[PDB]
Amino acid sequence: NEAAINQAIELHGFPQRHVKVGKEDGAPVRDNDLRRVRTIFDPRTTDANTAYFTGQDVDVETLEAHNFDYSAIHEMDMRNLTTALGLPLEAGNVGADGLGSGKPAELRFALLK
Amino acid sequence: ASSTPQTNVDSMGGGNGQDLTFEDLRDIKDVRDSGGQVAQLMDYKALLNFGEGCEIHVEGDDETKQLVDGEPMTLSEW
Ligand SMILES: [Mg+2]
Repeated sequence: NEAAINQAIELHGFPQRHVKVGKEDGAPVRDNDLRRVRTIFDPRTTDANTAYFTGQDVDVETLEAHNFDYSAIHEMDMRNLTTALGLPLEAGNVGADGLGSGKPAELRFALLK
Repeated sequence: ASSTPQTNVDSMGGGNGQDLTFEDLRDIKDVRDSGGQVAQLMDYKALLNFGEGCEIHVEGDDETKQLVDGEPMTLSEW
């Protein structure tokens, strides 16, 4: 699950630029044409305050960072592993509501001791 | 007013030992051996019931005092 989260963050945690070229139902654009457009829009050499000027038949679409709750997956994984190893949840740098207080706290720390 | 108890006790004689097979018993071991969350909870039950340790008492222990290994012990010491 840890490896899955790292790979998922790498692909989905960051938005990515999608330049679409040519008019819809218009003239087709070939690889050698896209090489020249790639040279103009290259993220390697772009900077924060670059601006773009185009004809109407160039679209700078984007892949959004597609939201997923990796924090909750980490909390679930850590809860699984700590409980399997007989440690309290708190040992894994993860916590839970109510369980940090009162008789709920007293029981789990009694079990540990 | 009974020496042998006169009330019967629902013995499953038609079941030969008992309804518990060794396979049922060994399946309890399979759950215990498996680790993960369910085995951990039943280990917590054992620790709550029996993990805080024990003390032996004898009522009137001092009156038991006797020379055992040629030296005094009460029954609680023994
Ligand atoms: Mg054509």
